[PDB]
Amino acid sequence: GAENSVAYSNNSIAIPTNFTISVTTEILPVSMTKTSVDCTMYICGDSTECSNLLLQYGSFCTQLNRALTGIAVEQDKNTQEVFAQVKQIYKTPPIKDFGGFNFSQILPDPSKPSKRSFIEDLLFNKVTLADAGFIKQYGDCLGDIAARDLICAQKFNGLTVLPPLLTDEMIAQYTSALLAGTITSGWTFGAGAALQIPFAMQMAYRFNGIGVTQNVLYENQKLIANQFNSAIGKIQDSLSSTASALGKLQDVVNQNAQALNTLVKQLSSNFGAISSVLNDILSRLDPPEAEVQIDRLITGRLQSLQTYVTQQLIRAAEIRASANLAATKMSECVLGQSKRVDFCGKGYHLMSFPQSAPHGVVFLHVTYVPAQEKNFTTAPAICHDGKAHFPREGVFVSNGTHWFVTQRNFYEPQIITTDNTFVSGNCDVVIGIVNNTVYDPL
Amino acid sequence: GKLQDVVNQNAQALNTLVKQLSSNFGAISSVLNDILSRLDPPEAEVQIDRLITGRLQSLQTYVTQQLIRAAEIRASANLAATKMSECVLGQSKRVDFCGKGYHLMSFPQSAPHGVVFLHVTYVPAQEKNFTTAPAICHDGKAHFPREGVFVSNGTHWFVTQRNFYEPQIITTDNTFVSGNCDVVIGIVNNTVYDPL
Amino acid sequence: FTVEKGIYQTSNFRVQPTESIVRFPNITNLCPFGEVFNATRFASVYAWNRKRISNCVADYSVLYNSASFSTFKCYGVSPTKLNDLCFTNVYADSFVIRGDEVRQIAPGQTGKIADYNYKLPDDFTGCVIAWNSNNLDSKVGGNYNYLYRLFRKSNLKPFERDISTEIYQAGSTPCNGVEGFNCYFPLQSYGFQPTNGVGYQPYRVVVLSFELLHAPATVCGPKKSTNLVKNKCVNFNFNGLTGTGVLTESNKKFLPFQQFGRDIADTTDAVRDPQTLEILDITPCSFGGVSVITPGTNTSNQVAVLYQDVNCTTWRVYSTGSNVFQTRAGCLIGAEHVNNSYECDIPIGAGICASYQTSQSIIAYTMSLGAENSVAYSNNSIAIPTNFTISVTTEILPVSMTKTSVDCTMYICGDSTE
Amino acid sequence: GKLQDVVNQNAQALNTLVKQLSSNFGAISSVLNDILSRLDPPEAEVQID
Ligand SMILES: *[C@@H]1O[C@H](CO)[C@@H](O[C@@H]2O[C@H](CO)[C@@H](O)[C@H](O)[C@H]2NC(C)=O)[C@H](O)[C@H]1NC(C)=O
Ligand SMILES: *[C@@H]1O[C@H](CO)[C@@H](O[C@@H]2O[C@H](CO)[C@@H](O)[C@H](O)[C@H]2NC(C)=O)[C@H](O)[C@H]1NC(C)=O
Ligand SMILES: *[C@@H]1O[C@H](CO)[C@@H](O[C@@H]2O[C@H](CO)[C@@H](O)[C@H](O)[C@H]2NC(C)=O)[C@H](O)[C@H]1NC(C)=O
Ligand SMILES: *[C@@H]1O[C@H](CO)[C@@H](O[C@@H]2O[C@H](CO)[C@@H](O)[C@H](O)[C@H]2NC(C)=O)[C@H](O)[C@H]1NC(C)=O
Ligand SMILES: *[C@@H]1O[C@H](CO)[C@@H](O[C@@H]2O[C@H](CO)[C@@H](O)[C@H](O)[C@H]2NC(C)=O)[C@H](O)[C@H]1NC(C)=O
Ligand SMILES: *[C@@H]1O[C@H](CO)[C@@H](O[C@@H]2O[C@H](CO)[C@@H](O)[C@H](O)[C@H]2NC(C)=O)[C@H](O)[C@H]1NC(C)=O
Ligand SMILES: CCCCC/C=C\C/C=C/CCCCCCCC(=O)O
Ligand SMILES: *[C@@H]1O[C@H](CO)[C@@H](O)[C@H](O)[C@H]1NC(C)=O
Ligand SMILES: *[C@@H]1O[C@H](CO)[C@@H](O)[C@H](O)[C@H]1NC(C)=O
Ligand SMILES: *[C@@H]1O[C@H](CO)[C@@H](O)[C@H](O)[C@H]1NC(C)=O
Ligand SMILES: *[C@@H]1O[C@H](CO)[C@@H](O)[C@H](O)[C@H]1NC(C)=O
Ligand SMILES: *[C@@H]1O[C@H](CO)[C@@H](O)[C@H](O)[C@H]1NC(C)=O
Ligand SMILES: *[C@@H]1O[C@H](CO)[C@@H](O)[C@H](O)[C@H]1NC(C)=O
Ligand SMILES: *[C@@H]1O[C@H](CO)[C@@H](O)[C@H](O)[C@H]1NC(C)=O
Ligand SMILES: *[C@@H]1O[C@H](CO)[C@@H](O)[C@H](O)[C@H]1NC(C)=O
Ligand SMILES: *[C@@H]1O[C@H](CO)[C@@H](O)[C@H](O)[C@H]1NC(C)=O
Ligand SMILES: *[C@@H]1O[C@H](CO)[C@@H](O)[C@H](O)[C@H]1NC(C)=O
Ligand SMILES: *[C@@H]1O[C@H](CO)[C@@H](O)[C@H](O)[C@H]1NC(C)=O
Repeated sequence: GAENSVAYSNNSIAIPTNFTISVTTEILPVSMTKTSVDCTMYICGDSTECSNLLLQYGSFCTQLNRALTGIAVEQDKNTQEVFAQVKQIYKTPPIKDFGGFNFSQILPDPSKPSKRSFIEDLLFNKVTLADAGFIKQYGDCLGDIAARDLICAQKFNGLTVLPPLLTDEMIAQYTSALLAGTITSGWTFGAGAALQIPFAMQMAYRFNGIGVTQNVLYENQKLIANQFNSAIGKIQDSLSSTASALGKLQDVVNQNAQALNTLVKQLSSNFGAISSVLNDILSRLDPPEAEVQIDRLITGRLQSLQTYVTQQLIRAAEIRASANLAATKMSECVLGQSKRVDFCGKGYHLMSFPQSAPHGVVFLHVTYVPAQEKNFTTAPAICHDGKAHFPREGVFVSNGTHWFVTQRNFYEPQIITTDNTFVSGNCDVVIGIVNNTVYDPL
Repeated sequence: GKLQDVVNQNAQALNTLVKQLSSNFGAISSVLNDILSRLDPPEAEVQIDRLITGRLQSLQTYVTQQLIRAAEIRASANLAATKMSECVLGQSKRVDFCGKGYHLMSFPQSAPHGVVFLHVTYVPAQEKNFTTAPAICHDGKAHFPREGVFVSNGTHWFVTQRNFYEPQIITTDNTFVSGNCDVVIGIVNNTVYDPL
Repeated sequence: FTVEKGIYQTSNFRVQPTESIVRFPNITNLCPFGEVFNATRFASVYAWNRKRISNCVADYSVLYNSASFSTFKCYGVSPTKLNDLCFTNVYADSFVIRGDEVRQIAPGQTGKIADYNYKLPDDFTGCVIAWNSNNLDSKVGGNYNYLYRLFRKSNLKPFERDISTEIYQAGSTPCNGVEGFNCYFPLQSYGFQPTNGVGYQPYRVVVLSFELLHAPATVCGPKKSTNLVKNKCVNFNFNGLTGTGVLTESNKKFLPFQQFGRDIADTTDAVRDPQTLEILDITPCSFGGVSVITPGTNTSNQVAVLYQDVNCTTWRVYSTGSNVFQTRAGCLIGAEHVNNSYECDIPIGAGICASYQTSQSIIAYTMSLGAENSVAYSNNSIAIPTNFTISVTTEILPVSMTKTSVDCTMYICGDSTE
Repeated sequence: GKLQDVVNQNAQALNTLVKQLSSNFGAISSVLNDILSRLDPPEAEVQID
């Protein structure tokens, strides 16, 4: 990183005079492809004798089907925990009078057949799935034999992919409900009932939550709305530019596809047998020896399945941890406001917006970042009549001739008064106290 | 059920493991005694090495599954410890971490292979529609609430705490002045009482 | 005997074959067993003969009426499958050896024959046939026309022939191709006599070398060809390669030397029909997944079946019946479609859930996401609570799981010292 | 110790892995060279697989 130094001193403080509203994108996996394996078709494809030999392994199989079923269930639980945290479906009002804040690029547009936002459409257009549909009829792979499609080769070997319980439309509807709740009711819909509030005023609260007096927002409301709209436009331009931004989600798709393709390739292995092809053994050897070679192939292919399932269980644990993190963020950033540093983006967190994505969630984190800082000379306290006056909430600064007190995160100098400071003890103990005067209102 | 499943899973794994003893793994028989009682060592040893390999693989599978479940339980236990620390020992501002609502306090209870938290939360029950304004102009000055909102019942303006309707008269000790009324959008006219 | 409420993933859908089809090259010639097994003169083992056998039918049933083999041994393939098989090329290696040397005609063997006159590959596919010839290859005064090599500088390679007759230098001194001390002739002969002991009697050995299931066949078994049936799951046999599958037309331009195609997993993709030089694709019949949706067996014995990747808007289903409808998860049979949404009970997938309602039947429906409502948002209206409730919720978390310990010896080798 | 155990565990795993080379796994010998030096390929290959 770049090397720099900070001008530290015992009587100098840097205070921001301006700020920027930034929007960051955090991408998290939530689910991964649900799989199901028919041990008989994979190991003993269309062979009754092999299946009959295989039946004494019924337990190794049923424990593999249980593990994969458990994974598929946990993928649906993960999705439900991330997106289904609101009991009711909220809808936006017909009038978008949000104080100048433009949400048209994140709220659903009713004119498309699936009520997704434009940014969500971009997300679906950057990550490319493998199945592209959960129906693949026998005639559709019967006539594509000229074509080496991977899905057909999987399905002929007992390897299938189950559809998710929650479709992209249902997830989009949940994210729409979450946006309408956060925008029209702030955090109140998370705790209990959705309590309507003007958007600008909730932003006044969000500013108070980060130590910035609400009058700053109202005075700069036009600037804040313009910075937000520009940040959203920049997010749109970024997602529209490249594709690797969502690599974290694409890798999940790729890993699952790779595992299945790898599994299919393992069928070419002999595992010590004279041939990997069951039919060549059966067509050349009589049962007493075909059975010796075949038990070996059954063992090898069962080990391959065991390896696959183990890898899927480990990845499922990885996805679950990511999904739990995503649910935590949904709860503590979208439904509330986070004081946890860098949990919901860099800066002082204001609010977040969920967007759905294939096998994942994208959070748009709106944060307050100090933009232009200044060097002021400061003091921890001022002596007046021998009394030591301290700020209740803020710091003392001087422009070189006059002492003022101001809010910590935004330069807003105030005259030193008895209603801003408090007295405790006297000036002769505290180190670095300076002399000034404190005005007493009539 | 979430706790019962753990018990069931462990019982199932052991029962499954026992059932695997009936498998031949390619051997002429799963029973060591039938091999030894029928075959002389040079061939009993060939069949037996095969059974040893198969049963060792079964154990390897069991242990791997237990390690994965143990990671699952550890993650749950770490979450439980986090809740114990930040809900029972303290008070949580983290939304929906310790139940739905605004968290007040929590109580631990033990359970077989687990912990049960009773989360006591504050939930708003009866809401009302008030007309509001971000600020009020008085003598040209813009007055803002320090902690709360401005509401009106239609004839009089009051200021009240955010999570519970408790209307107060607008005074100089409840609001603060910054700038003037001509910049802030939605400001309304009223009066601010100055205590003697 | 009890199945809990839910959806279970069961065995895929499976078509059974309807008929078997046997296809072989349209050759009617019989293999020249008489010219091999009944020959006036066999070659010597040092100069063994190699006859090519092609374009014929190998029955070997004819041999039963006259020949009686002392040994028969197939490496590679089983002796009972040879009728159900055909070969890519066949070579018959024919020679006479001494009886005690028959054991040496095998992979892995050593001796004056295995090393000096007839070595086999350790990757040998084929059959070793031997029988005694004491009443043909031996005379009174003995038969000295059968020669073997006794001295060689090194062992042979498999199927290597070394007919040379140069003088073998046993000693340190060159011999300039003359007979003398430490300079022996490498060729020696057998004295086969009708009064000689069994191990010193002549044996006639024929080695049949053949590469199976990998190239065009010309030497086929007595199996009947059948007519060809397309687009049906059948049990096929193409040049000895057996299997189950659907045979369809293909566009794979095989080269004249290619007989079979394969996938990466090494299974057969296509074959060239030996009767009509066309290429047929082999697509396994069984395909797709079947899920079973059921209330517990203590409630009802009615089930619904979801057929994944079939369409229903000659179906590949076990039973149509009534109540058949297409979902994006597959074709669901046995569940009545109800327009009303409910909370999900038995998940089906793709937004579809099922439940057992009331007269009683299984229903399928699109799941509800929660009640739909709207918020009265405006720029000057706020909702503020006037009352509150204290609620208590229960959150249950696992902390530990049963501690286990396994004695590998008792589990694997229970009460067995060995 | 919490950090030392990580180092120890990784070292232990590798050392354990090396020790597994002494196992026969049902073969006549764990040493590839002793099989190859005593058995011809058709049987050395059965033991070696
Ligand atoms: C704080 O920064 C913003 C921009 O970061 C300033 O707004 C810009 O002001 C210049 C000069 O008036 C304009 O030309 C730009 O178009 C403004 N940008 C936007 C987005 O409005 C703002 O004036 C700064 N405030 C202070 C007090 O320095
Ligand atoms: C919000 O921003 C958009 C551009 O990001 C403004 O323009 C609209 O864009 C959408 C989609 O690109 C179009 O369907 C609309 O017709 C556009 N509107 C106009 C007037 O051109 C949009 O106007 C902004 N919203 C507001 C309230 O100004
Ligand atoms: C701040 O003001 C106090 C009071 O005027 C100063 O204290 C005086 O210091 C001088 C010199 O050190 C003494 O002679 C006086 O007797 C002190 N008066 C009292 C009341 O203590 C103090 O020095 C001033 N400090 C600064 C930094 O200006
Ligand atoms: C709030 O009160 C101020 C002051 O009485 C109003 O400002 C006056 O508006 C009228 C008409 O717009 C002007 O003719 C006066 O000159 C204004 N006076 C001053 C001092 O600015 C303001 O319009 C009132 N607003 C509302 C909503 O009642
Ligand atoms: C194949 O021929 C080569 C060449 O004649 C043989 O190798 C020779 O073996 C003699 C043995 O005394 C050596 O003295 C020569 O130096 C070798 N020459 C070379 C080029 O290797 C080889 O042994 C023959 N192989 C067989 C199986 O007979
Ligand atoms: C707030 O709600 C509680 C109950 O949710 C109200 O208490 C009930 O009041 C009625 C009428 O007086 C009694 O009949 C019930 O027995 C009370 N319930 C309990 C648990 O005490 C309470 O009066 C409400 N307060 C307001 C201001 O509306
Ligand atoms: C003359 C060319 C023959 C080529 C045949 C090639 C491959 C098929 C082999 C068929 C059997 C060889 C004869 C042995 C029959 C068994 C006789 C018996 O056990 O009683
Ligand atoms: C504050 O002072 C230091 C050194 O005196 C200087 O490097 C720094 O740039 C100053 N800050 C600003 C905002 O100019
Ligand atoms: C400090 O601020 C006061 C208040 O406006 C001003 O009068 C004074 O000139 C300023 N001094 C400097 C050095 O900026
Ligand atoms: C602050 O630092 C300067 C220089 O290091 C020193 O001269 C001055 O006395 C210090 N003041 C205090 C209050 O420490
Ligand atoms: C608030 O007003 C809206 C529409 O004006 C109404 O639907 C809602 O019920 C009102 N709130 C209450 C608590 O009555
Ligand atoms: C608003 O509250 C005041 C204070 O009690 C009351 O005098 C007035 O009548 C109320 N108006 C309405 C419309 O409720
Ligand atoms: C509030 O909204 C109403 C209707 O949309 C409009 O007439 C009124 O002028 C708006 N007021 C402000 C301050 O935006
Ligand atoms: C082999 O010879 C015997 C007797 O000469 C004869 O009966 C038999 O048919 C012959 N075999 C064949 C295949 O011609
Ligand atoms: C018989 O063989 C010839 C090849 O010479 C082939 O054309 C013909 O189709 C075969 N018979 C049948 C019934 O296929
Ligand atoms: C099944 O239903 C019967 C009622 O006929 C009930 O007694 C039994 O406990 C139930 N068992 C399960 C596992 O649901
Ligand atoms: C096949 O199913 C799809 C839905 O998966 C449907 O849109 C299509 O129309 C169906 N095919 C026919 C011929 O109806
Ligand atoms: C469901 O609604 C569709 C049209 O909305 C109608 O055609 C169909 O008959 C309805 N079915 C039932 C069972 O009400």
